[PDB]
Amino acid sequence: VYADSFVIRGNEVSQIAPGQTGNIADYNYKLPDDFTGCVIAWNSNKLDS
Amino acid sequence: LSRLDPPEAEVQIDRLITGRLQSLQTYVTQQLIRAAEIRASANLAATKM
Repeated sequence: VYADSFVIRGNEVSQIAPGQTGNIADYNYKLPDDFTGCVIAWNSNKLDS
Repeated sequence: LSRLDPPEAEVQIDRLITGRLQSLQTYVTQQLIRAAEIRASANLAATKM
């Protein structure tokens, strides 16, 4: 198991998937096209807002 | 490989490879049938000679 973590917008989580393109997908964090695993996200306004 | 992104081009590449292999398998089968026919004709021609 390797586990990664980070903070992003709500709609921006759409970019977290294999082979995607975008600001996060291209210039901050990119998943390999053959990535296997799970992507997990949740609201964090109570903390990060 | 230029319009679509790596992991959504794969099912497309997979389908293209399947279609191009199914068109070659039948070609090889027809070639084998025609080669068997030519071999029978050549055996008959050699017997006649």
